[PDB]
Amino acid sequence: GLMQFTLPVRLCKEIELFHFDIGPFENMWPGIFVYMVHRSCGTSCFELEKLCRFIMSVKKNYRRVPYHNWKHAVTVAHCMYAILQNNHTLFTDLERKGLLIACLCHDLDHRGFSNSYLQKFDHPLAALYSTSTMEQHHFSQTVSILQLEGHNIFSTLSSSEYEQVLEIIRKAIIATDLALYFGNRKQLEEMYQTGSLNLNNQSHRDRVIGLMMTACDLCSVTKLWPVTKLTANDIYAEFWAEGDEMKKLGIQPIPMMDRDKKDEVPQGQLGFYNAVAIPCYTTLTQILPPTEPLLKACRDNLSQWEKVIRGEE
Ligand SMILES: Cn1cc(-c2ccccc2)nc1/C=C/c1cccc(N2CCOCC2)n1
Ligand SMILES: [Mg+2]
Ligand SMILES: [Zn+2]
Repeated sequence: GLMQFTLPVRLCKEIELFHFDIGPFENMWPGIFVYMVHRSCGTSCFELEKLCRFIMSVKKNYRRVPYHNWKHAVTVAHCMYAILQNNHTLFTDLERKGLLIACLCHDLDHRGFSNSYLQKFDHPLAALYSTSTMEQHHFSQTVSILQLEGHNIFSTLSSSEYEQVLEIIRKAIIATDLALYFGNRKQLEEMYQTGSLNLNNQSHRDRVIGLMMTACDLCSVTKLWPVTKLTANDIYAEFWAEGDEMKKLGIQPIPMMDRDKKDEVPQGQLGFYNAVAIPCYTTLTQILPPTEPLLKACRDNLSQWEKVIRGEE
């Protein structure tokens, strides 16, 4: 009951900043997540015995892939922790409970391949889920783990609170499908600008939580340049692997996934910052002003890619 998690001083301070990197010590990641739940939600939100069992089963169902791994799950949950802590009073008790879990679970049993690769390969999951294929799978794996004996961290929610929380987690996980991001942000843009944005409107909250999910999922672009750059190598290691598998099925992959076209990575990151990242954190900053540091860090990293291209690194 009175058993707090405490971190060393540097982590205890830096974990509160948007740009915190959880470090290379894997055995500290579970404790970092519990720390964030206890301050985001309270020491009462979950039974520690059950949360600890849930965390370790979720860890087990992330694979040893270069990018879409247990480290990303925890990184994405920390960005959400930063947003919730900088926006205390905008979020219900159930929302704070659901979103940290949604973030930890959002990429469960990822194999390092896109929805396109599953469809061109004709993977069973592409027949079971025609759109947001991996994301429907990740939500499904979440429900599985929640139903293992001793793993129901929501046991003490009422029947109806329970259904609300699994509904928050479902929409939050589905929204991590970047194919859905573009129109979600366009609608959030029109609503903010025409002044129709209304946080008491459930379908509006849903959109805003969805943009938060894209923001946390993409938060590698909001770290210190050396974290941003080194993470870019991990994400390209998956893409180039998928490119290799595209060629094995007899399909020229897009340049993004073609390891022969590595030269063009700096320009490809530029397009991505301009077309996805900057717009994402811009609309998030307009809706939730305290998330401006994510926009500011993203702009700094855009400038760092501009320098790579100009031969200054
Ligand atoms: C859109 N595009 C095009 C190219 C490219 C590269 C080389 C040759 C030709 C084209 N490359 C990107 C970018 C990919 C990409 C996609 C999703 C996330 C992400 N980041 C980087 C690391 O941390 C989190 C988000 N980057
Ligand atoms: Mg994903
Ligand atoms: Zn992800």
